[PDB]
Amino acid sequence: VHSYGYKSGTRHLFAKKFRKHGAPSVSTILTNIKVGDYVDVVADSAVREGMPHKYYHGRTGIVWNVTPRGVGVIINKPVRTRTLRKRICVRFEHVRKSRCQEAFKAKEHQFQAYLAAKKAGKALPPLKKSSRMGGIVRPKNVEVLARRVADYEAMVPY
Amino acid sequence: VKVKSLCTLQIPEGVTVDVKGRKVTVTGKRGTLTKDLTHLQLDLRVDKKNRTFTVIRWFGSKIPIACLNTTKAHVQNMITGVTKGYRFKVRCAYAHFPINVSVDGQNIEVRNFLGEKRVRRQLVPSSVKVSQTDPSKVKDEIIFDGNDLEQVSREAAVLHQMCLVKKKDIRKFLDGIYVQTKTNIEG
Amino acid sequence: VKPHLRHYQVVGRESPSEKNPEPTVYKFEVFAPNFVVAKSRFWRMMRVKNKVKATHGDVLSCKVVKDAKLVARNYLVDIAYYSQRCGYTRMVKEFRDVSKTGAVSQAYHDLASRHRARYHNIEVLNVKSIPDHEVKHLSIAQYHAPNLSFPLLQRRLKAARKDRAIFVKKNTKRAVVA
RNA sequence: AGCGACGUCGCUUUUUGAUCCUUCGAUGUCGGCUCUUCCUAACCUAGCGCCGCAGAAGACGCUAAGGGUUGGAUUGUUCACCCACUGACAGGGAACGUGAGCUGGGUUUAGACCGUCGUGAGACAGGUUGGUUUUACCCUACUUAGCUGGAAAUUGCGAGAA
RNA sequence: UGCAAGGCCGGAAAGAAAAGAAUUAGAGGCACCAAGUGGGCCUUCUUCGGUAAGCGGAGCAGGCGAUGCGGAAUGAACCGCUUAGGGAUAUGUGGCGUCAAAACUUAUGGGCUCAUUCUCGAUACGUGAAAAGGGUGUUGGUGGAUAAAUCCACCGGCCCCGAAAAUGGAUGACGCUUAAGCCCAAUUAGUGGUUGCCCAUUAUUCCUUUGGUAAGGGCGGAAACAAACGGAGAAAGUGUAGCCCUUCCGAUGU
RNA sequence: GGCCAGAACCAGCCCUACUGCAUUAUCCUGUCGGGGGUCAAAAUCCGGCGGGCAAAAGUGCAAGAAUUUUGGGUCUUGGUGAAAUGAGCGGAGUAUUUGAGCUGUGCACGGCCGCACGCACUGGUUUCUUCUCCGUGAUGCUCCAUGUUGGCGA
Repeated sequence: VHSYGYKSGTRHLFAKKFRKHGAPSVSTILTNIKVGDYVDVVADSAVREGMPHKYYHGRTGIVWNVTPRGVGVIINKPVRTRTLRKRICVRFEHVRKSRCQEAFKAKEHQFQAYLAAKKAGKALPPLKKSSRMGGIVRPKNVEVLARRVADYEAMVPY
Repeated sequence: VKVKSLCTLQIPEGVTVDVKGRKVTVTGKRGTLTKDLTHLQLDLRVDKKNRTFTVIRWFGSKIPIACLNTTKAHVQNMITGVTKGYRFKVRCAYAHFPINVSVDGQNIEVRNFLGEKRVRRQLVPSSVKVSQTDPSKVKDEIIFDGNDLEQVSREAAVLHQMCLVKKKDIRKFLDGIYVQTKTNIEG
Repeated sequence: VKPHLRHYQVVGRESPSEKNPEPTVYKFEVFAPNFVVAKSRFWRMMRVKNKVKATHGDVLSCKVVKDAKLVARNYLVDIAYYSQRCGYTRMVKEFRDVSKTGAVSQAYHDLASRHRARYHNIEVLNVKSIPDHEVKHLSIAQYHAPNLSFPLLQRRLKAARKDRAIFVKKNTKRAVVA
């Protein structure tokens, strides 16, 4: 980076992948964003206006303001001794709802559905056990490890 | 690293090969000889009634083994010396200036070599005998008799080197004193 | 003294998984001073030859294999080793010795002496005691000649550690300073 | 023999660079003279190998630095050139050895002249003539010159005879 | 009575199961006032300009600066280590022929090596010295071939030639060659497994000091008690000759 | 005697000696075929078939109470009982941990039976093995004060 411009470092970060070129698909226009929701900021390059800065590409935060064509996101940018909490304004083409929170909110459902399942039983599925615990092994086939005379002429090709 | 290497002789009769330390005294029909082999490491054995001399190197590598077969060579030469003898016939080759040699009993001089007058002169030890073949028979020969070949072959060379031609081209100026033949005294 | 390398049989496999249940349980022989050094050089051949790695693998047992009663034998040890000059030379040599370990550990000392290779670049391909008539090398072929006898020449006789005696009186055994 | 292109591998620190580590409350900054010593990549001297070495003269190489290595014209010169001798007139280092050792021709001041440049004062790594070279009695070194203890190297009485 | 928002009121809450399914010398957070510094330099790895540099310029880190101490003979920075005043035992890096503590030169361990005037070799970092190319020196190996064993090609190890500088001089010195050298390996040696030995301002532990983000206890005088022919203290406390006691951690510094 | 020496005992600390459980088979030992060599054999070596314990291994783990009438050291700690908390000191008695054989259901193993090398549950044997039990608050808040043997000290 010689010139320290606005979008000074990027012929790759902002390039579209090979044979993925195109303008943004419908499915990302028909997503809707509620305030408080987590989001990935990934800048699409086929929409000029509204891009996030080079730093924010690839981060996640909590949407806060929602405007007709815009959004806004709260992202943690570490600075000298501290993390400022930055508010950026993006055109939502660059925004995708994050799956980050997901496996947790699925752990919470599979607890409650578990709990209402014990309430009056029906019992419950069995608890899987460790693979690291003991056992006798009954080998179906057994072979020998050795270094072969032939193994060396394979490592000098040609 | 072989454990044992052998080298053996066959000793003729009239010969007694003696060993105590590493030292060899062989006594033939004429004179005796000796060699001090203490600088080697070998097991020296003389078997009488099998009439043989054997050399053994235990646990040697290629370097000590080489010594093992040069002792047989020195002991063979102490034998053939003390019975048959060694006689080297030495000549004088000259293109122009005749080499004038004269022998007092142990003393040798060489005069008019290449027309020089520096009177090259040698003294031959008492254990080697010097003489000139008398001139109308063959030319310039000088004869070195002796028991010990190690010693006799020295003077034949010592007298050869006095007559080296110093500066002028050697493959052209061939004047020297050379060895014709190397033969035993009697046998 | 005794050899410095134990002789281990290491048996191990990949941990079973839905992709590969019942892995194939390889067996392996190493000469190594410890069983962690034997267990390490096992998972070396496992990822090198079999692509299985120690974090994905299991070890079934590390036990040593004991050596037969002592007799003089002729062992055939075939060893490779890595250099970067020559790039994996391979060797076959014989050794007089009383046990597999005593021969193989003697082969590590010769590679380290003559060829300067140090135990980690070396891998032993095989070892066996061979009958007598197959000894090719005249240097070891000489020890099975019957009636073999040699004296002890150029010895160095160290007295008992208690008797060392710095200054010993000449032509006598009496110790002036011990 | 003696050479050896196209390539290629090194050494040396007697060239010039590159860098700027030491010295700006100061390491006297060119050359000659004098004097000693060291290095060897050997010019002569000693011994030797080899040659397209017949001899004479010489080429190339080996051990070897004990010894030797000049008189001048011109130049401030180092460098360079020519004259002459010689067995030879080898290449160098030592703070580019050597200024409280000298010398002061050069550079590097103040005076002055010319050329070119500048409107001008003035500049020029261009030319020219003239321009102060200070101190040792201290310590060590070195060269000579005296006095004088001392073996448990002053003591222990601690004792060893070429 | 769908979706946005601020609430309110109920619901449940392994307070986060099982599956390898976390750990912590984890008190979080806020504020005021102010010093010095704003010439740095070195190193593993990445790295640009340069033929290169003990050169110039950066990245992630660690150091010296500011810091010794033990070790590499010596060295800012390498190696080990992190410093209150002492003792013991044990060790790290590095070592055990003398200098010089430890093998009074250990083993009842295997090989290899001879090097004639800068004198073979022998502490990483440290080109703080060597290359291409050579060697019927010696010691191994691979491939092929002819048959009493031998021959051809190639590849290693150590050693030798290649290898020339100016004061006398440097494995640190002496010296070493059945190494006191190089590779590998061991611990009183197929005799029983299982820690040879020496040295740190380190580790462990004991005593003494001092400071805590210090922790805890006692402090309503229990009673008795003259000399003559068991004594003395006991303070409601930041700091003292510390109110007394027991305990725990730290302790170097421009 | 507040000085200098030794020697005993006590707590703590350090050190040293003293050993068991598993494991072995690419092994042990017969024998028969080879095969090999030698004057002739045997051995090294391959295979088959029996039997098995090299009884010891430089195998993996180790807990084995060092006054429990006898290991050393402490001039590296403090003491001479001025609260000795002790398996150790005192008092009076003969306890249940292991190892051996086995119970029943269970597990575990082999392709319901057979196995079970002796795992888990009740918990049988006493042949070996070993000590077991219960005793002192401070009415002491703190510090200091109590040996033995000689040398020197009148």
